[PDB]
Amino acid sequence: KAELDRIRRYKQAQKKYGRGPRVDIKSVRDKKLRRTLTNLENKYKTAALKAKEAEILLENQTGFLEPEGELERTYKVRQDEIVKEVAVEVAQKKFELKLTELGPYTCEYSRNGRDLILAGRKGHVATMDWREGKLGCELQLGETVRDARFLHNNQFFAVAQKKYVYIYDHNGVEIHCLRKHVEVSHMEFLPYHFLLATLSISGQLKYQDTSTGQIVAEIATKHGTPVSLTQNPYNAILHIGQQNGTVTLWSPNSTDPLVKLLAHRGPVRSLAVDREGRYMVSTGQDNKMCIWDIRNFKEAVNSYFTRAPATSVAISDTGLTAVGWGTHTTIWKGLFNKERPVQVKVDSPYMTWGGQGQVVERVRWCPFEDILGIGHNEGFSSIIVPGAGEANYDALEVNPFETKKQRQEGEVKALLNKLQPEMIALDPNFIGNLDLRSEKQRQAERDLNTALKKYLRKQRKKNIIDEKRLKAEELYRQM
Amino acid sequence: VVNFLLFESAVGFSLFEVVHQADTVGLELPEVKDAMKTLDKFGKMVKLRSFNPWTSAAQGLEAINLISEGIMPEYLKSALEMNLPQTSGKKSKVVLGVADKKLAGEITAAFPGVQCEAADTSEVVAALLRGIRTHANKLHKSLQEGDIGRAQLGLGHAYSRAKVKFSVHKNDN
Amino acid sequence: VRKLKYHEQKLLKKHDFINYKSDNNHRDHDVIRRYMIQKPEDYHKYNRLCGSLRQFAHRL
Amino acid sequence: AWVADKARFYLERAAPELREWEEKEIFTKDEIRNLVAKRSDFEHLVLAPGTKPTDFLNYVNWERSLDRLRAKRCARLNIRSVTSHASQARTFGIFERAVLKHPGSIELWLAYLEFAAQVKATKRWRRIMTRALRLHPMNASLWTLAGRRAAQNGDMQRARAHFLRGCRFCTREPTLWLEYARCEMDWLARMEAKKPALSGAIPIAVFDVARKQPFWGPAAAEKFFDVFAKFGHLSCHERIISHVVTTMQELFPNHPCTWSVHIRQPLVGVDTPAFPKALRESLARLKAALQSTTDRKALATKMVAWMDGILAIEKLDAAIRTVLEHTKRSL
Amino acid sequence: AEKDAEEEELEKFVLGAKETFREQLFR
Amino acid sequence: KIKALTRSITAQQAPGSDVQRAPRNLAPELHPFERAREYQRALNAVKLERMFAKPFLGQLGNGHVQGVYSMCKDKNSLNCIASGSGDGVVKVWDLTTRDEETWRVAAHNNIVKGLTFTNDKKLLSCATDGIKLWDPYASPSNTTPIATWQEGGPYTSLSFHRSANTFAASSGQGCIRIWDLEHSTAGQAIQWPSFVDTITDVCFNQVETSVIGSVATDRSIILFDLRTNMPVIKTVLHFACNRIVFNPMEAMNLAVASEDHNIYIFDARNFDKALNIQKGHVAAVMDVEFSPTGEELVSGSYDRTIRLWRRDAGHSRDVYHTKRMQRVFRTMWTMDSKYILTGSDDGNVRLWRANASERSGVKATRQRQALEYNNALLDRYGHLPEIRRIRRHRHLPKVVKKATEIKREELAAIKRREENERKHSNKKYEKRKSEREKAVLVKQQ
Amino acid sequence: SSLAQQLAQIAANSRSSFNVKALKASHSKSLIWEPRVAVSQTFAEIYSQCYEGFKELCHLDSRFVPFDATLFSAQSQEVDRTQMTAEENAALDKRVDSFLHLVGSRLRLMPAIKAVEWLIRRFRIHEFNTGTLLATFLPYHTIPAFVTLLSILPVQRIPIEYRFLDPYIKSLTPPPRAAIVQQATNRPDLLSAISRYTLDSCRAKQEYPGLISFWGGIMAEAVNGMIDKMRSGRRAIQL
Repeated sequence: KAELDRIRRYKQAQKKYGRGPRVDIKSVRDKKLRRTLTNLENKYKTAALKAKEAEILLENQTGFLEPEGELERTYKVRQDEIVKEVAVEVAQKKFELKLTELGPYTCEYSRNGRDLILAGRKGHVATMDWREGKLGCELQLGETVRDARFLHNNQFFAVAQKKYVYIYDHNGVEIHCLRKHVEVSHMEFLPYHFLLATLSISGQLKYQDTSTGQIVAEIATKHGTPVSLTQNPYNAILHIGQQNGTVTLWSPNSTDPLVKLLAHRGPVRSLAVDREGRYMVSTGQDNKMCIWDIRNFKEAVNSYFTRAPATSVAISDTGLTAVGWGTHTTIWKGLFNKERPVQVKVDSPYMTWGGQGQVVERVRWCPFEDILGIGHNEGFSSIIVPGAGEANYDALEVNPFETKKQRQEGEVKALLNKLQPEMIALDPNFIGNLDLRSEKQRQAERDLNTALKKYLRKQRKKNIIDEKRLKAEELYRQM
Repeated sequence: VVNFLLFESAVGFSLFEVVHQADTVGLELPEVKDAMKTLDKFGKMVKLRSFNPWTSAAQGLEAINLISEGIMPEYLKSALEMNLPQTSGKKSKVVLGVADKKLAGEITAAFPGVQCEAADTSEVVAALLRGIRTHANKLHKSLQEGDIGRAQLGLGHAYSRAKVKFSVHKNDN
Repeated sequence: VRKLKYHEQKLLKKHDFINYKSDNNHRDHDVIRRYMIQKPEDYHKYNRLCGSLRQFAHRL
Repeated sequence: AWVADKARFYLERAAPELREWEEKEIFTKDEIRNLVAKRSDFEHLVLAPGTKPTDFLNYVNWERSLDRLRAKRCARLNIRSVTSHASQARTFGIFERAVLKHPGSIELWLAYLEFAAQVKATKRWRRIMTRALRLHPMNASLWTLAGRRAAQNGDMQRARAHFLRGCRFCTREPTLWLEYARCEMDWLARMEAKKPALSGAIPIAVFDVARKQPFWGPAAAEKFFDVFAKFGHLSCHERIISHVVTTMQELFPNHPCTWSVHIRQPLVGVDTPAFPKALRESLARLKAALQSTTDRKALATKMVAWMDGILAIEKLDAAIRTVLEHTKRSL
Repeated sequence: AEKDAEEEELEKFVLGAKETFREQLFR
Repeated sequence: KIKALTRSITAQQAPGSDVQRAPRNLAPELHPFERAREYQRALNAVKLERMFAKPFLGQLGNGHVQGVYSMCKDKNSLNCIASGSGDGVVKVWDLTTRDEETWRVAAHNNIVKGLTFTNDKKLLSCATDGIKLWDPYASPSNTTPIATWQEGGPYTSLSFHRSANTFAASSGQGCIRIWDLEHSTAGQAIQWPSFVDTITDVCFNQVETSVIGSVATDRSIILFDLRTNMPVIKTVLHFACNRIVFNPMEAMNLAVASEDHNIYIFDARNFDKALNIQKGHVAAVMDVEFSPTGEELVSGSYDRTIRLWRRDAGHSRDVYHTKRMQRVFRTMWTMDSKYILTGSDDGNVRLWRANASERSGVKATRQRQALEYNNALLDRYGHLPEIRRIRRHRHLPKVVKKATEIKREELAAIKRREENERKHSNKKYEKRKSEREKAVLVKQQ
Repeated sequence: SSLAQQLAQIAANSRSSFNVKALKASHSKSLIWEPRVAVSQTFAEIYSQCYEGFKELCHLDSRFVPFDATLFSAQSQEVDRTQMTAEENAALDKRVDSFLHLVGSRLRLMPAIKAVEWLIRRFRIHEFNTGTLLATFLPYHTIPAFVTLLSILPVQRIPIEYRFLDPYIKSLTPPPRAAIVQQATNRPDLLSAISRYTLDSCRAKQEYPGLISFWGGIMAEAVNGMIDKMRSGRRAIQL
């Protein structure tokens, strides 16, 4: 019939924007509760339906490339062919920085992709606006550099020196150094909480609140130096990856790991985790990489193999992933589809960047454009890959063209809605659920032959006599 | 509770229709005084309903020399006949807000269904016409041909000279 | 960050991006800048030496 | 400027019509992306601070042409399920915030009245006409549009309501008074062709009240006669014309306009043996007028203008034509 | 063709003419 | 078939316009921490309303000399108040100009017990002297009354009809008596047939005309039908009731402020049980008044408190207090249903606001949307522990806090005594009588 | 600062704007309108005014009717030059060079200046075709329109042969024929560029006497100064 499209529309919107199963109105016994819950179910149904109908006003289109003939394959496509076939405002972004004498470089974009920071190993830390081509800062620092990271804006950044971390302003003037964070080898900035989480080489993980300036919870990961660290963008829990070959999930409200996904036989070399929090791909020292469903904590498919222990892996805003191993990175497209209940293995990579003798230190996706920045020992190299990048951003959350007034107002609103670090769990939507023990105690204070042998075995050891045990002795004598 | 209000100025007389009328208990409150200051929060109160300009400076001179003496003019009666809903006050009235009490009495005597509130007596319509006199340049600017400054200047000169009889015994220049 | 409003300041009473409480009123930065020390590591080395000297005086 | 958050509502309102057009095969997806971008640019131009009635009219014209294009495409693809009601509702919304923003622009008011009359909205048209008349009461064109459309509908009492308030306001120029006499005598002609009214005393009353107005000139009374002289096929037309002539003769005795109505009086309903008989009567009046003591240049310019109006018609005799030329050339 | 000239004029006015702009470019 | 996503800055600003275009994508992958960010915004909303909760607005004039023992608004106008003090002087105030009184007169000898406005423009006042009528709005000021009434015992309160010129005065002889102005002199005295105790308050029902409620010091409420001039029903409660009032949107609901520290919302058709029991006070409740929207209540108590209530709440939405306010005798709304007025025993008429953190005037759209968003967010997340403790914290004076702690101890002791007597007596085999059913002692006709 | 040098070369070679202030400045660069008005102008206003100018130009001369279909089209309101490929950009460059050779004769007229303003404000000819635009405005180097084009030209987008114009961009005065002739005797590239422009026009028969007299005068004075430089007295050096 003609209403079949209507029922399909409602099923699709209840899948996507529904955020829950539905309230069962037939089991409600109260009359006023029944009509108010029917009113609420009508309002939530039209809410999801109007969001799905207003998903037509999205402006941009997702990029792609598809092979035409039967012999042509997508991984044999050259960057010169992409640059010839693509528009000029996005063919401008395929550059290459040639910085040779100051260590392997480490790239990190800001979370709108306006400014990128690249840090050499021997000290050369620079901060540039890579589309407009101007550099905001460049400074040399002397000693080694473990990791450089932007903070909430492109105003402040944070560099991990030979002992401490240092946070710097937009001009590069050093605001301060953090002395509690010694020998920091990895850093990750939670964006919605204002926490900066640092793994030392000793295995200690410190969460420092950036806004107010006090370290929230120093967790000591009891086993080994950590090899890698990433951050779930959906839970804000930290997937750190050890050297015995397990990845452990950490949160500032517990000193034990939340889960520990057992992984590759050697140490895991790199991790990456989806921005919807669905799946995690990890690459180990044993040459395999493998993906996990995170919402169920099981392995999705068999282990893919990489032909070298992959130094970095970073997955995009859409389904693409760049796994950078040895001296050339490969991009895979369909590793984890959200819609499929049982995942299938991908035969061929989506596209491969060339191996011409520059060992890849770190690959990163520019968060809203369809490019990929590889930081290697010869410097920085930005390549363009069409399928990646979220085509339609939201101007309220994060904006690639944010003016000065919009940046000021957004920083103040993010300060006002910074989340307390005790609001971190495996499921981030728990706020308002039942304390079941407290509800059972409230209802209690409102309404007011195989185990009874190990009972006596446990209570003969106290040796309190405790009249319930006298009743249990009489029961055992009767038995 | 006001429905419409007259407002006479040197270019002509315009009557506004109030929507979301003013709070009468919190008239001496600082937030309501700031609302009466800002045009972005007083143009929500007033919406321009009708405008009648003069045909000539002679008609403007006759307009002042009738209105200041108190008596309403025939074209003001005409524009009120055109803009107000025709009623007699047996089951439904229309509240008009005017600046002068004698003009209030005469408009109520000419139209029995229109109850007039004078600004000299009622503080709500006093504050409301005060806000319109404050923002009177911007509420009319879509149909304000030219300005109001030279119109008020020439009209005050014409009114003062007609009251004084200046030109008949000033001759020495 | 812009200058905070009245209610925004009252909600962010304990907030400033520049000086924390772990920065020690930027005493390190003020002394390094005053006496032209070209190494913050040299400041903190002198400071830990002065701290060991003060605890020797305390045990005496 | 909260213009992004302000235009979000109008785009989210126009979205489900685009969903229906995409789920039918009428507009393809690239064309619907183009419609989305064009409506978004138009809304962010319309709700801007510094805007213009030509900008509002460009948006109105684009939405109305989109409705016409979808009507052509729907008739070509043979669908009857898709209706134009949402497009007419959003066009009325554009026009309502247009007349909210710029109420002093009669071009936009008349475009609103033309749109509301064209998509068959008579009651809405009357309400828009009342608001436009309240904002521009000195506009004779708006008053005649109101009165003539109420007479075209046939509500002669409402047409008289609009016309009498219009003659109460517009007393500087004769234009609305002439149009009211034209509408009242057209009502008289409708009352005759349907076969008080038997007397037809209302244009005489209009003349008697118009005698004391600030436009009351001999040229204005000649304009009254030039209005009255059309559609002479009536009953009391000779009464009205004779009253106009005796009024002008008793008030402005030696004006060239009064001599012109003395010339052109006896040619009321003539087209035919009664045509040259009354022409010879009028030419006797004209020769007496030319020899008489009046401003001969003014009377001659009036007569050569009326003689161009005479020469505009065919089907006459050449001797009469050449004697009109001979009497014309020496003026 | 199965399209009126008035329909093609309305299509060029309302919907845009990007394809025929590219066609007029590549000649 | 290569195509990558190209973003011009035309997607942020079209050239030639100052409008910053804000494209929005509502997909949930882009907006993490939905429930957590909304909890943080609700917590900010509670702390913001506790910061901007500033309810005291002003004080009408210099006040009275002795305390304000009666006051009455004009239910037709919007800024006409009157208040009669304890030294028998009444004042008519205009709320637009609160600097000085509009009209004052040394009305009576004793305190002014009741006071009201007529529907024309004139006002009436009771005393133990007898009731009087004045014209406070006249072109010469007249101190002398234009009518007076002494026969009918000692009068206690007044209540005027909604439409006509009828009013009922509650006397101390156990009767109410009803006058119609301009054609009645002594009025008609309606009484319960053998009734002796004084009728304290009287209130015309404004919705249903010709239904009159009254309380009396027999701890009883009585009704009256004016159409057939007789009493209707009489129920005896447990404690004395200070004041009856009706709901201006629901014709059948009434509220009695009673010496049980309590407000009882009753149904006039079924006096079996109370529809609601508002319990929050410390000393006796002196005055109760429904909001003109019919969904809220003010109660001025005999300790130093005003308590603002919702209609279905059963516990305080707000409490207002002041060191200068000595006792509270008469509280009533303005007809805006936004501001409340308080006639105290310090001789002061004070003007507070309900919705203490909500400022009046015209708001911009992004201002009132932020306020409505905060209110909806508190409606959802108002029951969580942090949000709950900050939204319930209010600073009470030390006497009221100490006495409500004593009242909690005494009520818990009485509940424990009753529960022990139930568990060890023969009442154990009965259903627990609900508290709204226990609110009424007997009902009789 | 080898990295700053590589990034400076990348930023100079880049063509499309990537932040909002850069888009607003590049849209603000115009011939006719002042910058405060030319920021806030959509591509329908510019197309209406400049299509009135092109209607006047197409009524003057007959041979603008292919550009009526390809360059001044209602679809060419919307085409972004930086989003098409290299062959589309090269064919657009050929069409622009043909129009500039065609419009060079009437360039003192306000219709032709409106047409060049459409090319500048839509296709960004001052950035992508700086050679042909600067060469077709060079015979008019004594006029305020050349002063305005010199004002709106980017500095690093000028070819190396026309880099004598830098003091006349720093101080907005029209350059003299002495400066053009002296740079023609010093650089062979400028003389070759002027002669290549006028011969490429004259092969397409779009010559005009102003261009012919300009090239004849500057090559005559340049060969004069070049002989006076080449004269040496030593036999092998003069050979």
